[PDB]
Amino acid sequence: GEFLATTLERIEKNFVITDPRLPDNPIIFASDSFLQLTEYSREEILGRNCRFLQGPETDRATVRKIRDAIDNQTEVTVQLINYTKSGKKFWNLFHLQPMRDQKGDVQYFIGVLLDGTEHVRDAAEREGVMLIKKTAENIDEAAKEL
Ligand SMILES: Cc1cc2nc3c(=O)[nH]c(=O)nc-3n(C[C@H](O)[C@H](O)[C@H](O)COP(=O)(O)O)c2cc1C
Ligand SMILES: [Cl-]
Repeated sequence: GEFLATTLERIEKNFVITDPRLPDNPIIFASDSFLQLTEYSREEILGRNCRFLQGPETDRATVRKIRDAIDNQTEVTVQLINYTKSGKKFWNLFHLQPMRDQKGDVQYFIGVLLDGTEHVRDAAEREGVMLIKKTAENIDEAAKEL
């Protein structure tokens, strides 16, 4: 397909990297697992804001939590319903955080997705957050010199 996966994009997790410094803070890198999850080609989502994953059952208060984290340049972890290309709904245990350069300025946003079948709580929530935070920290290491 168009836009061969970079080594970063073959990391075995669902994530995207956006560039705020571009119009509507769009996706510039998307992992192979993210494309498998969402059913989009890479060429179908590069240069688009991630909000295309939202649909009728997505809680809009939760979306605004993500908006406010981006605006305040800070992390957030939320759960929300997202939609594939085929309209299959999935729960997304989602973690955002900024990636900072050597001056401390936000250079990218990293978003890590753990797709599930229900809203999770208690142990499943804790283990999911452990996994997506750990993942975000390796992507912050990978993405640092892009
Ligand atoms: C790095 C990054 C990844 C994102 N990943 C998702 C995602 O997986 N699912 C989603 O519903 N929104 C995701 N978003 C949130 C939307 O892109 C957008 O910020 C949100 O819809 C709020 O902005 P809006 O009110 O203009 O839509 C992501 C945003 C960024 C910056
Ligand atoms: Cl939430």
